Amino acid sequence: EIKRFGRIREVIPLPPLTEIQVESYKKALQADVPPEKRENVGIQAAFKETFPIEEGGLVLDFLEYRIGDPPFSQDECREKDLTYQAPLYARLQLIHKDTGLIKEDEVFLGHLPLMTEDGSFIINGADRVIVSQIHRSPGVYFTPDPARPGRYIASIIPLPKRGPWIDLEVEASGVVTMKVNKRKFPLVLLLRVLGYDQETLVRELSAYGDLVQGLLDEAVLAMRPEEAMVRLFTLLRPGDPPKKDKALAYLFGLLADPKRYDLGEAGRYKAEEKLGVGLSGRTLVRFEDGEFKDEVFLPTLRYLFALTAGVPGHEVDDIDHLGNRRIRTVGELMADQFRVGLARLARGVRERMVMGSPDTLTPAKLVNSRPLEAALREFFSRSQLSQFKDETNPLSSLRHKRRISALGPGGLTRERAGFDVRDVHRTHYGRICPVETPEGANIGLITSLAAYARVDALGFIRTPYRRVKNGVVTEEVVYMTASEEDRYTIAQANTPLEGDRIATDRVVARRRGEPVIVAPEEVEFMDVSPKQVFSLNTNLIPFLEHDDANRALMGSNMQTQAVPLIRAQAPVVMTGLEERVVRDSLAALYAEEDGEVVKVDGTRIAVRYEDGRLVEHPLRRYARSNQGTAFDQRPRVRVGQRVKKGDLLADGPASEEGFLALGQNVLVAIMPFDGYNFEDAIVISEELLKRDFYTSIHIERYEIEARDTKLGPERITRDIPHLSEAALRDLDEEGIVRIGAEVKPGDILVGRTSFKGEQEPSPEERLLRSIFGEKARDVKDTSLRVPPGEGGIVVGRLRLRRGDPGVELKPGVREVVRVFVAQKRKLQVGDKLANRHGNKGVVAKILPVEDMPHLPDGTPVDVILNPLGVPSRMNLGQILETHLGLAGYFLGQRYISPVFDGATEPEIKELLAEAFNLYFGKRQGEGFGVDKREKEVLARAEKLGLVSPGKSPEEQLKELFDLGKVVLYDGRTGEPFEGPIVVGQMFIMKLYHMVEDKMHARSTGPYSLITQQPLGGKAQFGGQRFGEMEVWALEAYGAAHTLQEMLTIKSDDIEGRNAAYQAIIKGEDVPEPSVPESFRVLVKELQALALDVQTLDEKDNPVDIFEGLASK
Amino acid sequence: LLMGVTKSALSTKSWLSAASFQNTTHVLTEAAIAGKKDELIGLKENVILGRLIPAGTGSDFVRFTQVVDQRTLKAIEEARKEAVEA
Amino acid sequence: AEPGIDKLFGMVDSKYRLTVVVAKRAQQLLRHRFKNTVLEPEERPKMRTLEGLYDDPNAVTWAMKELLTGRLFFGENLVPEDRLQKEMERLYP
Amino acid sequence: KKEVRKVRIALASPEKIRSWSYGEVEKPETINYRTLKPERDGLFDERIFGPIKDYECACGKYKRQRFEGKVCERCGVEVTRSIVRRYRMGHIELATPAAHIWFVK
Amino acid sequence: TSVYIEDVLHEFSTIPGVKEDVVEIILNLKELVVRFLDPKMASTTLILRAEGPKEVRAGDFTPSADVEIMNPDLHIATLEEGGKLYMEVRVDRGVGYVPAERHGIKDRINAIPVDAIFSPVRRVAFQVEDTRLGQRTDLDKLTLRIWTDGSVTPLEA
Amino acid sequence: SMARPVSIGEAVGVVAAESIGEPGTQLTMTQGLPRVIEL
Amino acid sequence: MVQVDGGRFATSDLNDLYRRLINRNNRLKKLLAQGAPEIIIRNEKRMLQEAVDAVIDNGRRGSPVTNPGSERPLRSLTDILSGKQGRFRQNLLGKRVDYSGRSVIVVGPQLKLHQCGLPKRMALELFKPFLLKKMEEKAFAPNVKAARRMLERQRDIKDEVWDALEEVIHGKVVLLNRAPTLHRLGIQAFQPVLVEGQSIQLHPLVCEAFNADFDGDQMAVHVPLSSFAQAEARIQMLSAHNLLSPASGEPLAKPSRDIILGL
Amino acid sequence: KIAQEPVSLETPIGDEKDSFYGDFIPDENLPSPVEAAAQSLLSEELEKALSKLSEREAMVLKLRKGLIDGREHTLEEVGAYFGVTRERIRQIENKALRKLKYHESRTRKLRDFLE
DNA sequence: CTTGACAAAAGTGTTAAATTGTGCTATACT
DNA sequence: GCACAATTTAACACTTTTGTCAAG
Ligand SMILES: [Mg+2]
Ligand SMILES: [Zn+2]
Repeated sequence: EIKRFGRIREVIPLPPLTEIQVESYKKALQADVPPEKRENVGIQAAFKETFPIEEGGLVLDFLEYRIGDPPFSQDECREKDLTYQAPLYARLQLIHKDTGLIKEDEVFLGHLPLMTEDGSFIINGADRVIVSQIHRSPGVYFTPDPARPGRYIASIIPLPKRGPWIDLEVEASGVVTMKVNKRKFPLVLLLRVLGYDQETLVRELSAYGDLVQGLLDEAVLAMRPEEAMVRLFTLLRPGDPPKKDKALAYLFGLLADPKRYDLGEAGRYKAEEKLGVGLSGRTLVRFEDGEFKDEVFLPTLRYLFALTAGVPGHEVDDIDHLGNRRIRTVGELMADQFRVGLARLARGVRERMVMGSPDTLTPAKLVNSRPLEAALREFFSRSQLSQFKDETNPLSSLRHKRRISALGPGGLTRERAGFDVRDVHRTHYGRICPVETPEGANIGLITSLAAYARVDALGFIRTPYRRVKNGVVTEEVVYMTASEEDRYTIAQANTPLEGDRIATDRVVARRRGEPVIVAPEEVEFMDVSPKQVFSLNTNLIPFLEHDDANRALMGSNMQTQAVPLIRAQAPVVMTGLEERVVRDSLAALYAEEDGEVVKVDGTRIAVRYEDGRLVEHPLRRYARSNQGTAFDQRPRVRVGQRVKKGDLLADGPASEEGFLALGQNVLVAIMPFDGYNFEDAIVISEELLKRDFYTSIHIERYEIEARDTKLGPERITRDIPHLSEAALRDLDEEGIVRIGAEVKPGDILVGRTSFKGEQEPSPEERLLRSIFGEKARDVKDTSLRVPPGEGGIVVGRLRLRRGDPGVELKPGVREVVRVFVAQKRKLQVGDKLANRHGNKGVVAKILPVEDMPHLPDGTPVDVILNPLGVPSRMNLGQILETHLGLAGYFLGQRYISPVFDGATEPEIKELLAEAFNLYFGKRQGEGFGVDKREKEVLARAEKLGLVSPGKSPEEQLKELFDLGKVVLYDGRTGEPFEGPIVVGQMFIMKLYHMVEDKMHARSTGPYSLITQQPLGGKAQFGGQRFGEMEVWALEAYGAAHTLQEMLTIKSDDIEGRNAAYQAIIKGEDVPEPSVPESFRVLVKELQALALDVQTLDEKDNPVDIFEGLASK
Repeated sequence: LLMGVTKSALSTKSWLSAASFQNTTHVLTEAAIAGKKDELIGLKENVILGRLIPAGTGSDFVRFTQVVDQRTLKAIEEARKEAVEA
Repeated sequence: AEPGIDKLFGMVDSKYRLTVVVAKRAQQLLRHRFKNTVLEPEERPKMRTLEGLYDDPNAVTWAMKELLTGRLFFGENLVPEDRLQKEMERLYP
Repeated sequence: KKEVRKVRIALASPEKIRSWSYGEVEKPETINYRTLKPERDGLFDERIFGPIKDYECACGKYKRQRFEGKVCERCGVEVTRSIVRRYRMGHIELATPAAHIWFVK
Repeated sequence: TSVYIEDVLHEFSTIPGVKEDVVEIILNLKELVVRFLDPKMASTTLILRAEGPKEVRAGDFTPSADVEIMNPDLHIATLEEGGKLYMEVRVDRGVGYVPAERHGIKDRINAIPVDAIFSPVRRVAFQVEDTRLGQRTDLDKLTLRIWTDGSVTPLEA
Repeated sequence: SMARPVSIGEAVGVVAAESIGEPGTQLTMTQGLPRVIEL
Repeated sequence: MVQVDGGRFATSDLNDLYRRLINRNNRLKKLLAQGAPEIIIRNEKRMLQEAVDAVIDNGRRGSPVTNPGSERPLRSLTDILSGKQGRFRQNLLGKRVDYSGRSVIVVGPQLKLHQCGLPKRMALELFKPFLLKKMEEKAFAPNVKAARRMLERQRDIKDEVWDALEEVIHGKVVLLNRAPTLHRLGIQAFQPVLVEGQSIQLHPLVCEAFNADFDGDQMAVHVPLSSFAQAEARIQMLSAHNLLSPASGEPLAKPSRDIILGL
Repeated sequence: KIAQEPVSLETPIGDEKDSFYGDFIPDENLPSPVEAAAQSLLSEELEKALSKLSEREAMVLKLRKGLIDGREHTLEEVGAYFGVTRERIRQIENKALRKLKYHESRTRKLRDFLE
C-alpha cells in the first residue's frame, strides 16, 4: 500500500538535479553546435580572446575547433588508468604581414577530458568530480570605511587573474588617495590620460557639496596626459627606466586591454545598472587613438560621491548578499584555465615566428601542445575544485555534485573567514541550504544548492516562485533573482489556500527576508514548496520541523556516509522524493520507449520496443566503486511483459523499486538496557543477523608492477625459491590467484621474482646455508601478499603487460597486475549506525533473540535505543517516525510525509486507533483476553495518571498503544517492564566507518629514514603518536619512566628498542636507553648552522654523545 | 615588572624551553651569543634531551630510595663488621 | 583497584616514593625468581588457571604483598651501594 | 660512560667547522646517472662521509671488521659502520667570506 | 549449509538464464525447510535440475529417501528462455545458529557455505490470565503458544 | 586527586596548566575566553 | 636521497640548496683567478651571500628559492627547527611509538573501574615480544625463533596461545588514551581482559573524564614495558586510584545519565 | 627513464596540509630489533650446535666459513694450520656438516631460518 | 689420512668498443 | 651541434689457484 499527506501540492516538479554540472559544461562545449553559428562564449571565448596573434610581422587567427570522438570508451579509460579525454583539433591561419600571402593549414592542440552522463570526468583513470565555486560578483561596490566612520569606500573588481583589484580610500588628510596593488596615488592624478583636466574636474564635482576641493590639485594639475602618465608610472613601476611609450604600453594593459582585463558579463551588466550609466565593453577605459578615453572611472565617482553625500538612491551594498555573489561552474573555470593556458601558447607562438625562416612557415610549426595540454591536465587534478568522486552510494555523488565550495584558488581560506563568509544571509532561502554543512571547523564554509534553486549565465541563483493577483494563484512560474526577490512580497506554501484563493485576512509573507503579517491584497508572490528552502538530503528527513538544525546536519551528511545493503529496504515513512532521486542520479535502468521484455537474464535485459527495433540494456552486477561499495542492478520484470517508457527495469545499489533505500526498518525499543545503550550507544538483536539485515558487500583494489632495476628486469610468475606447495595452491597457472578463492591476511595474490643486490651472506649465515646446502638462487621473492584485516574472495583478474594493444605503460615497467577482492560484511559489534534524525551510535554487543523485550504476539524488538539523547539533542523526529511506524507495522502501509507539510498528531493518533482496533481484535478472535501482567502495568500506570481512571483495560491499553507506548515482556525474566515502552518501525543506517578497517596495532615495525621514529597512520604498519598533550599528562601523573619509555625505547632510540626486543624476548628487565637519536640529528642539524652544541656532565666537562663517530 | 605568560615563557632560564616554544630563530641567536648552558632544571627542557624527568618518580628526592628484605638486610648487616675485623 | 593502596600510600611520605620502592623491589624479585622474598607458601600471590594454580609471575603484585606486610626495610642512604649489589648477587644465583 | 646534566650553546668558528668536516665538497653533483655511486667529491661521497655499506671500503679490498678504521690505500675510504654517515659532516670553503643571515635580519 | 552450481565461481557470480545472482538464491536457501524422515541421519545431499522457461522452487528438487520439503512453493530462481541450471545442496542438521563464516565445506572447486538457522521454532508467545479452575482466587492459567515451521511439530517442540 | 596533602616531587605546574586548560573549550557563552587571554 | 617503489627517486630540498650554493661559490673562485672585471665579481659574489643565506633561512629575504616549475619553497636549516611540524615539536616533545594501537570504543557495564575490553587480536601483536618468551618457557616450540614464524604466518592461534597470552597478561595493566588530551585523566590504566571482537570496552563512569561517548569515538592503547614504569602505571596512572578531580578537588567518576535515573 | 629527475621529499601527499612524502619512506639500511634478535639466535644456536663436533673439525669448520677472523681460509691454509694436506681438510668438512646433519634432523632447533 | 691428475673457477694482461669530457664556429644582434 | 682527445669498460687470450675424484 501507499499513503501520502499534506495539502501542499507542488506545481512544478524538481528540475534535473544533475544539470548544474552537465549543462553549464555543455554550453562551454558547443560540440553539436556548427563551426559557423556558435555562441562565442565558453571555450570559443578562449580562442577569440587569445587571437589574432599579431607581431617581420605575422597574423594568425582562430577559425574553428572540432570535437574529437573519444579514443576509448568510459570503462576502458577506467581500467587503463587513462584520462577519459578526446582530441581537440583546431584550424587557424598563418598570414604574412607584407607579402599578403595566405596560409591556413589546420593544426592539433591536445586532449580535452569529456564529462560523463552523471556529471563527473575521469582523470588518470580515476573518477573525479568538479565541485562548484563561489565568490563575489564583479562590479562596483560601496561599503563603510574600515578605518573612518564617516565615509564609504567604493571599489571595482573584474575576475580572479582576469585583472587587478581597485579601491578608493580617502586617507585622513582631506585629500584623496586611490589604491591598487598596494600603493596610494591621488585619485585626481589618475585622471591624467583619462581626458580630464581642471575645468572638467569641477563641472559635475560641485553637484554635491563640501566634496569638490579635495578633488582639485595643482602641482600635477598643470601638466597633461603624456606627462603625468610617466609620473605615476615611475612610482607604480620602479623596476624599469621611466620612459614615455613604455608608460603607454604598460598602462594600456592594466585597463584599456579587453584581453588583459576580462570583466565578467555579470560585472558589466550589474555595475552598469548600478552606477547609472553604460559600458561598451568589459573594460575600465578604452585605448582610443593614442590617449585613453574614459569608460568606468568617471561613472564610479558619480555614485561614490553621491552616496557619501547622502542623496536618495545612492547607498552602501550588502557584501554578503547573494545578488552580489556568483557561482563558478564547470564551463566557467574550465574555460578560464583554457584561455589563461592558451595565452601561454600565444607567447610560444610569438617566439617561433620571430626567427628561423619567416618565409616558409605554417601554423603547423608555430603552435604547441604542452602550454595548453599541461594547463588543462593541471586544473583537472591539483585544483581544490576537483577531487575524488563520492561513490559511497548513489545519493552521494548526487550531493557531491550540488556542493558549493567557498574555498579554492580564487575563493577564500580558513584564515580570512570569520563569520561573514560563514553566516547565513537573509536572502539564502530557496537557494542555499541553511543547515547541511560539515560539522567540523568548516561549518558555513561549504554548503549545498537548494532543490529548486538554479544558476543562470551571470552566476546568480534564482529560486522558483508563483505570481498571484488578489488571492489568485497564477500558473506563472517565476525564477526571481536574488535582487529581484527583495522587490516583491512573497508568501508561503503553508498559506491558507482555498480553491486557488486566499482564506485568512492575515497571511504569512515577507520583504527582504523580514516576516510580517500581510493582507490578501498586497500579496505579489508565493512559495512553490518548502522543499526549495532546503537541500536534497535535508529534504529526505521526515518530520524535520520537529527537530533541530544541529542534528539535521548529521542526519543529512551521514546519509552520504551511508552504505548499500544486499537486502536494503526503503523507509516505510518518506517525504516522497526518493522516486526522482533514483532516476535523476541515473543509477538504475528504465524504459526509453514503450516496449516489451524479451528476456530477463540478470546480465542483459532485452526489450523489443514498439518501434520494432530490438534493444537490450546490458547490466553491471557487482562492480567496485571508490569507497569499495558495490554497484548492483537487480532486474525487476518477467521473462516478458509490456511496459511504458519511464518504468523501472532494474534497481540501483541503494534503490528499492525506484525508491532510495539506505538502511532498513527495524523494531526500535526506546528504553534503558543495563547501560549498554549508554550515551548514544546502540544495542541490537541477533535475529537481524539471520535475515542478513545491515549486511553489505565491499570490494578492494590490489596491484603490482614489474619494475626493471639497474641489476635486471623482474617478472610475474608462480616460481618462488623457498616457497612450499601450500602457498602456491590457489594460484592457477601463470602464477596469479584464481577467481573465487579465499585470501587470508598474508596470502599471495600475485608472485614476483627479482634479482637481489648481490651481498655476501654473514659468516654464521654462510654456515647455516652450508648445513642444508640450500642453493642460494640469484632471484628472490618480490611477491604481493594482501595486508592484514583485508580478506575475502577474488572476483577479478586484470593484467596488462606493456607492448600490448591499447595499453601504454610507464617507462621501465614490463607488466602490471590488478586483482579485485570482494567481502560480505555482516553488521559487527561496534560498527557505526544512525538514523535520519541525526542520532549516531556504534553497535554495543548484539543479543540472542531468546532474551529480548518481546510482545504478547511473541515479536521481539530489534534494537533497544537509549531514551537519553532525545531530550538533550532535542530531536523529536525519531519519536514521531517511530510513532507512525508503530501503527504502520500492523497496517503495512508505507507513508509519505513531505518536509514541513505532513501528518500531525491527530492523523497519526487515528492510525493508531485503527491499528489497535484490528490488533486487539486479532487477540479477541484468536481466543484470548487481557494478560495479568498487562493488568499490572495498566494499574501502576493508572496510579500516575497515564491512563484515565474508570476505563476498562481495553481502553487504557488503547490510550497507551496510541500514545506510542505498549506492554513489553523481558525475554530474560518474563515479567513485564514497570512502565510502558514506546516501540515501532524506524529507519536506521549502517554508516561508512567499520571497526574492521579502523582497528590496528603493532609491536616492532618500520621506522622513518630521517629520524628513527616509528611510522604513523595505518597502512604504514605503525603505532600512534604521543602528543605534547600526552607528555604533559604523564608528567602530571608523575610517571618518569613511563614517559621515558615513550621517549626512548619505544620511539626513536637505536640500541634501546633492540635491547628491549632482546630482553623481553628472554625475560630480562629492559635496559636503560641513551640517545633518542632524534636529538643527535637535532644537534647535527644545529651544527650545520654553525652552532656549537656541547653536552656537559656534572662539572662543566665535555661529553661525547657520538661514540667514536665524529671525533676525527 | 609584570608580563604576559608568553613573555615569561620566552624569558625563562633554559634556552631549550623557548627553543621548543616559538620564535626559535630569535632564541638560538641570543643564546649562542652569550653562550648559555642549560641545567635541564625544567621538565620540557629535559624531555628534549631524552632524559629522566626531574619530577615525578624520577624526582631527585624520592629516586634515591633503597629496598631490603630482612634476611638479606641482616646479611649486609654483617658486612659492615667484616671490614672492622679485616 | 589495588588492595592495600590505602595502607601503601599511608606508609611513605610522598606518593612516588612508593613507586620507587615497588619498582626496585620487584626488580630484585624478577632477578632472583622470587627466591629472596619474605612470603610463606600461603602468602604467595597465586594465579588461578585452567591448567594449574601457580604463583603469579607478575613481580609488581609480589612487591605489593611484600610491602603490605612491612617485613621490608626502605630508606635513603641505608647501606653502601657497593655491598648492596655485592651480597645480593651472592646469596642467590 | 658519564652523566649528562648540562647542555651549552655557542657560536661555531670557521677554524672549528674545519675541524668538524671530514672533507671539502667540491663537485656540486649528487651521484652518477648510471652506477648510482656517490660522485668523487659529491655531497654524498663515501670517501669523506663514510661507507654506504658496513665495514666495506668503496673499491672492496677491505671487506671485513678484521680491518677496522684502517683507511683504504686505493679508494681512500675508512672501513667502518655505515652509520657514521649520519654524524660526519662536511664543509665548503668560501672564496669570499659571508655572514649568517640570522644575526643580520 | 553447503551449496554448489555448475557454473559459479563465487557467491556473487551470475548464471545465464537466471534472474537473480547466487546470493539472492542463498537468500532463499536460508528460508528452505527440509525434514528428515530418520532421526539417525547426520547429513544429506539434495539434487536439482531445471531447463526451459520455468520457475524453480523447493518442490522442483530431486526427491529421495528420508527427505520431505515442507514448502514446495518456495521461490528459488526464475529460469527464462532456454535457461539451463544445475544445482545441489547439502542440508546438514545442527543446533543453534552458526554463520557460514564459522563452518567450512571443502566439497569441491567452488563450495559456497551459507548461514545456518536451525531453531525450527519461529516464535513463541505465552499469556498469563485469571483461571477459574481452582479453590482460591488470583491463580494463573498458563497458555503457551508455539509457532514452528515444518521440521518438528509444536508438541514435539 | 587524593584529598590529602600534596606529595613531594609533584609536577603541580603542569597540573595547573591542565586544570585551567580543559575548560577552555566551553567558554563561548560575559567576556569569555578572550578575556582570559587578555588577563 | 633514496629510490622508492616503481624506481623513481627522491631527495631533500636542502640537497639542492647545498648544491646551488657550491655552483656559484665555485664559478666565483674561477673568476677571482682568471682576472675578471669588478662588475661580474661584485654581482657573482652577491649571489653567494644570498645563496648561503638561502641554505640557512630561506624566505627571510625576497621570494624563497623553489624547484623550477613549482611554487614549493625549499626547506632550509632554520625551516626544520622552527614551526609546528618542525624537528622540535614533532620529533622531540612528541613522537610515534612502539607497542601500541587503537580502535573504536564500546560500553563496559560488566567491568570494574580497573577493567577494559582488550581485543583478542590487538593484544597478541601488542605483547608479541612477551608471548614469544611465554611460548619459550611453556613448551610448544623449542625456542624464540620458532614462536615467531609459528605466530606471524597462519591464524593457527589455537588455545596454546589464547591462554598463554593470558598468562603473560595477568598482573600488568595497559593504558587507554582518548584525544584530545586535556585532563591527565584522559589517559588511564586498565586491566587487559581479552575479549571477542575488534571493539574496545571501557568503564562507563570514567568515560566522562575522556570527554568520550560511544557514537563511534576511538581510543589508543599502549603498554608500559619497564617494571619500574609498570609500577607507575598501576600506582598513580591507574584509573581505580584517581577518582577525584585534580582540578576542582571534587569527585570525577560518579553516577551518570542512566545510573542517576535508576537510583 | 634516465631523463626524469628525482622527486622532492617535501611534496605534500593527500588532501591535507599536514602531510609529507618523506616520512612515508622506511629504513632498510639499519637492522630491526627482530633482525638483531634473529641474528643473535642464529649466532647462538649455531655455537651450541657446533660444540657437538670433533675438536679439529669444529675449528676447521669455522675456518672455512669465516667465523673466526671474519675471513674465509681456503683448504691450502687449513692444511697448513694443522699440518695435514689440502685433501684431508676437504674430507673433514664433508664429514663435519653431514655429522651436524644428524643432530639437526632431530633437534629441529635450527631447521628454521629458511626464509 | 695422502698422491697424482683435472676441470672449473678466479686471475692477470692486453684490446676493441663505448662513453664522456672539451673547445669552437665570424653578418648582425649590446 | 660536432669533431675528437680522454678515459672508462667490456672483451678476451690465457695463467694459476682452488675445489675435486679414484686409489693408496
Ligand atoms: Mg564522540
Ligand atoms: Zn678500498
